[PDB]
Amino acid sequence: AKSKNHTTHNQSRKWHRNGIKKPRSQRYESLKGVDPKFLRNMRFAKKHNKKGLKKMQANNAKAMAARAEAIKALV
Amino acid sequence: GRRPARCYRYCKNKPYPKSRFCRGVPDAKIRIFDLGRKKAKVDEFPLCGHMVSDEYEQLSSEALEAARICANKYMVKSCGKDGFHIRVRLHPFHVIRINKML
Amino acid sequence: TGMRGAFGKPQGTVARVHIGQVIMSIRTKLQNKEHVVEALRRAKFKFPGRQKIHISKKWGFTKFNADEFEDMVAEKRLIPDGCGVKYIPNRGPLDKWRALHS
RNA sequence: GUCUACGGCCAUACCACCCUGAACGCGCCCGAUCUCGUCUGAUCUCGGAAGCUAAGCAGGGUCGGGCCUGGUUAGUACUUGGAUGGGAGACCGCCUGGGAAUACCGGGUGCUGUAGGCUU
RNA sequence: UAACGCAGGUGUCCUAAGGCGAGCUCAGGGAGGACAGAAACCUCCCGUGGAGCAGAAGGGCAAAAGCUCGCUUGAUCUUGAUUUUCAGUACGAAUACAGACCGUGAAAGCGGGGCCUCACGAUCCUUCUGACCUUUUGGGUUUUAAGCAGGAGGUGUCAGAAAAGUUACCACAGGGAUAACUGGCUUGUGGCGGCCAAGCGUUCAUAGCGACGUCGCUUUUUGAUCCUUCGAUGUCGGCUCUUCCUAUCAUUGUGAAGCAGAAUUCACCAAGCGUUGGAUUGUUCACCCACUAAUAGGGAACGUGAGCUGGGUUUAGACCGUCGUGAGACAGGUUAGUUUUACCCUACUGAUGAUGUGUUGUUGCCAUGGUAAUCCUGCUCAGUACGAGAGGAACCGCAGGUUCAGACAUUUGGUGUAUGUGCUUGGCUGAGGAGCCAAUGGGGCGAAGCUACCAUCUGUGGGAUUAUGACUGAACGCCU
RNA sequence: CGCGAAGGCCCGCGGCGGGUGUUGACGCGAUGUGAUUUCUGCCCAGUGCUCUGAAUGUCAAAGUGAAGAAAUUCAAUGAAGCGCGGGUAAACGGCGGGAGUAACUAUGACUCUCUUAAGGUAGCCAAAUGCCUCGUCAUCUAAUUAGUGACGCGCAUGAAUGGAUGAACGAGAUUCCCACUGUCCCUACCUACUAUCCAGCGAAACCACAGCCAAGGGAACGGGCUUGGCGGAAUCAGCG
RNA sequence: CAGAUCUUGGUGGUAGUAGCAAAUAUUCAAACGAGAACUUUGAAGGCCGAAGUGGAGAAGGGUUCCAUGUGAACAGCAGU
RNA sequence: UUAGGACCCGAAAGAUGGUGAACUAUGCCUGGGCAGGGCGAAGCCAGAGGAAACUCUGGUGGAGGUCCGUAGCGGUCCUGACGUGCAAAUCGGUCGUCCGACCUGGGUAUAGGGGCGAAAGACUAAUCGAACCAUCUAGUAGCUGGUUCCCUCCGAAGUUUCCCUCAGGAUAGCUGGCGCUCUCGCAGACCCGACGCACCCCCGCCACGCAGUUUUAUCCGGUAAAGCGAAUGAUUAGAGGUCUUGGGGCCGAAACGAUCUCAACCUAUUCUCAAACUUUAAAUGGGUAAGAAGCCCGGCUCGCUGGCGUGAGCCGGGCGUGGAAUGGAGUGCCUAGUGGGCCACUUUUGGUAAGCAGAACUGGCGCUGCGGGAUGAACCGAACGCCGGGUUAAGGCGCCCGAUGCCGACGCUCAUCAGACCCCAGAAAAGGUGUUGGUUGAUAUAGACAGCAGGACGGUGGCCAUGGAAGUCGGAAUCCGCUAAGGAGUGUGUAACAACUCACCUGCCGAAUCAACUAGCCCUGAAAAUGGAUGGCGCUGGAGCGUCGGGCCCAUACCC
Repeated sequence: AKSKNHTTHNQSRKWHRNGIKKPRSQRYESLKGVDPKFLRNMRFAKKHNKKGLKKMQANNAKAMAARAEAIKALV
Repeated sequence: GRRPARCYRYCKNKPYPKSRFCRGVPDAKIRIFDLGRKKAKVDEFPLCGHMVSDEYEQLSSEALEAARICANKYMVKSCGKDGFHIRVRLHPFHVIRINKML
Repeated sequence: TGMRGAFGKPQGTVARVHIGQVIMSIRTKLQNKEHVVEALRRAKFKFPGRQKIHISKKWGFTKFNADEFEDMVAEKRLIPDGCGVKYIPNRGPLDKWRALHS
């Protein structure tokens, strides 16, 4: 049956009675949507630092000690 | 019918001129906007009389027909028939709508 | 029809005026000051509202004004053409206008 | 001063004209065996160096059209916020602040990156 | 970011109008050429989109996204992510990617539909395609059926029911979110009044009107609206009765004329007082016959139904015409059709009584409220004023009337149950006489009483001023 | 219109069941119209009803063949009803529109024309049926939207869905005239039973609280609220 | 519990009010009796007026019939 | 949410099984009843007449869904009476039929989707367009009504999407409760911050974080405005220039040779516009960034990217908080009510307008009282525990009513309809030597405007129109002299008019005079229905209007 139509004017009070207007900006945003060809590689570069003990950081271990020895002479 | 000009006196709608989207508009009751001795050179008549509005209103093209005649009908009796020059500086463009609701 | 759908269909045509707009304008000799000033109030009665009447400072219908106008015509910057006067500026190749006519 | 090849900005680079040229540097150009496409070797493609700046192009000029940037127009129009402001009403003045556009009048007419020449 | 706002379009069309690459450049205009003309074909020039790209419109584009050629099917297979629809759910559509196999292009590139914005579809069910697929119930083979993934068959009410009417014989839940009456707000329309002044009024704008334009008022017209009532305000007219208004038909006082008199037209103070009898229709309205000083317009819940009438709308019965195949409908015609309650409060008209002067009684004053009188004819003035004439009044008197008001019964009429006196029908006391019964037996004549425009009498004086006409008299040496 | 009884119409939960039927076409059953008089026009296209049927178009249980290992798949064969073809309107029902044309002008015998299954024939009327409409003409009246009598271009009249008429009859619907009268002009008076008052006996509807007005605002018509006008106990008969 | 046109029970205002008006009509004296417009007797005046306000029946009622007595209650006042 | 009713009470209906024909409808069996008169059909007798057919006249006769009319049966009109009645349908008068299709008792038959119907959807125990009784049954209902003690704390929506959805639901949104992870003064007797504080200050420590704000930096748009000698569209008016043109033509080739003459064009100009036009283009507005999630170096990893570069990612090392102002933030569940809204400043669509319908932003009302607007949702002020004292906002301060009982300031206005305060309930175009200001042009000692001093003068009814016009419908025309002074003529009515009479100014008297525009108040314009409203009484050196001072009054607000 015949009746009245709407109106929309408390849309702003309810709006801000509560309601934080930020999406919680955050470090380590998820990798959802990146190029799969690009992403496959970055899954490999991780894979060959997470695999083994002798290959990678044996180069890291030596270079750090030089970083350890070089800086101390200044003090 | 009469449709007295009390109804369409204020300016309370967006301009709605005669165009392709508004067909069936009649022709305005004013057609001759200039009368007198039109060929007169600019050397001739150096006294330019004006009429200026004072209310942001609407003037019906019915009136401009009768205002032109009324002021013309006097000058002809005063100056002569080639002694003045009259120009209506207003054109009726904004067509106005009506509705029959009986 | 019961107002189940009421968009008007056109009739008549109207023109709008803003405060300061010039409705009607008359040219005449300088000796006919009074014939203009009261013929317009005779016209004023066929218009809604009230309109002021005054005599312009502008020579004829030209863009240019009271008695400095006769100098430029003598100075050769304006030329009379029918109901109006052309402004002769200097940006135009007047060395191809003076060469044409001093 | 400038040109050639590739460009960035994409008219202060345009358009109408007129004037002068800094090795054929760019072109005009002389031909059609071959490559190649046409009704036509005009175009496209291919082979050259007898001439030529007339044309393209570059530089300049027009109290030029345009174009860019200014000026007046104007603290005008318009407007955020206020009033127990005026007005029967159309509308308008004020306080608080923000603030334009034509007409018209001046100035300007390419800057430059990489690679490569010329001193005519 | 809304309305039954505005101007429009879609349910399709394409093996090319998709995908490339190349080469050209369009619309429009000018000047020239056998037939050839404005309008065929040939050439040159100007040509920033003025053309075209399927269609609606917007956007976009010139060595293209337009036109013409050459080759092709990226309109194919499979994963996910994101955007648009305000649930950040779907479908639809679209954007970047990724894995395959390809098309074109030497090439870099472009392409998984149309240059972008629309051209479309769930569960259940059926049908086709796919793998050495799974299951087919104690085991095995086969036919059959059931599954998994991907398309199609469609729900246009398009997030997707399977669906014809009438009810005036109607019913129930509710609704004043929702119509038919008043009552509101507005005033288009209806009615009324101004302003301007071209003219008409033989002369002249304004005696009387006033077009082209414009400004208002009223709610006695119909509209537009849905605010109140649908646990009911009885909804058309007429009869009866009161009051109120003025925008005045007649009456008292006056202004003006193209006003000689008579009749008249415009206007002012003005609502005291009047505004009728009838044929026809339900009528409001309308139109007529007649008289009259005139036969003016209206309001009070479109006054007034516990005041009436019920003629017409508008229940149920019927008949006709039209429509419907049919029940039935008509915003067409006709006929018959239950009108309920007052004793409550209030108001109103009457009637007792109340407080106070010590109690009673008599004779009176006015504070206030009501208000009442109105209209006409005849004689005379006078066939005069006025007018060539035709025609033709008034003031002061005299005599009477219509309307209304207050009474009265002498006369006239009516009443009559003094049941008064006679006449008289039927019956009844044995008859005469005297009487009775027949809801007052009938009918004559009738006292008192009550009554009638159907008889009779009476109905008034000042004050303040409005409209208008004036005196004196400045502002403004005159003039008012 | 059906029906000759192993029948028509019909009841029935069911039987060698029951009604018409203790009947038999001058009868039972189903309809429509409505005495008599006088007539009953054209249309079988539509919607129904009925009649027949070989060469049968569609056509379902059985039944027959063919292939398969079988469930099954396929084919031929194929009753009634439909489709095909006749009748029927006292079956439901229906029954035209344009131009031009006779010696003044109006009208139209006539001719041309498009279109249905026919094109409304006999009659009849602004009627109970005619929107325009208070049709036009006459009568009755002083005056008549009414009645009556003619006219017909009839939105939408019409033949048994009957047409037209007509003596008698009707608590049917309308108009007028004679007589009559209180219907009315214009009210009056008389009587009986009430009403009224007293003795006795005495209920029900109804009720937020209660009841004086004008204006304002308001849920846009107040008894209450605001501003005013004002207000006296208790009551009786009336009143709408 | 304040409500639901709430259920049951109870009581008001209205109200000593509406009302006890259909079919002609009653009066005088006496008796019992506490008491009399009404009961009973007598006198008079009236009506129903033989299709009756008369004399008997059928349906139906079921002791209302008849006598003696009562004055709570009912007989819309009263009552011997 | 399902149910046992399922908050409580509420339907119109549906199904199963049974009781009724004592009313009534109709058939049948068996009984009862129907005064008194009119009309006068067949049939029969007599008389007359005629050839016969048979015709007349007078009797007799007693037929009929016949007539007046009583019982009986029924129910027309008064739209009579009563209408809480005598009666849940009666009574009075008046009425129709009354030998037949008549009225009636008793006995028997037909029963609910059934009977019966001379047909009205009538009748079937006061009920019928499917009876009554019991049961399924406490039947369903987005639909009305009602829901029972106190205080404290918090506290909304009427909007999105979908729905056979429009009076209802689901879903977001808004609301409450319960917590939880951290900061934190729950910080000590040792002296903090190139980060925050309480306080030695935080060995443990989010001072990191965030906002209906502005500042700074950079983006974004296409409304108001503006523009059209800028594109599209619309549109007016002249100028100049020569091609097809005409219309009037001239020549007779032919005249855009020329020349008249208009014209479609072109050229520069000009008048006015646009929600679905736009070169320009604001105000307000929308994202971002304002440091440790950083600044910077050294090394390592690759199945992608290739000049030798790599882009992404991992390790390691030094510098920490980095524009203004405010206080704590983050996070998880369960969720009842709402999904009928309304009003105002502004912006705004349809409409003539509406106390109308439809939208954006904000604030209100609903949910909300209080002071003021006399009264009132929504206007102005302001937000509520119970109070005392003080002061305020909006309003006001004759009296009603707290406050001016100030010797308040300057002015304007006479209304026989004064005016008197946001929303608001107080009308206009047009007028007024009413009155008070302003603007503009004049004239005055080569002296004013009045009044006194003369007047519309005369050739002349000029010439004409004849239409009559010596001032007049109307005429090209329309002068002279006087120049105080008069228009070959301006308002009145007209036979042409007579006639009233519309101007300029001589001399004197002797300082202000004229005209037009213009705004303030007042007045006319201004008409309606009970008596009628600035709130009332009243108000006129104001208790009216404008521009303002001191002082004073009190709200639940502000202060103690």
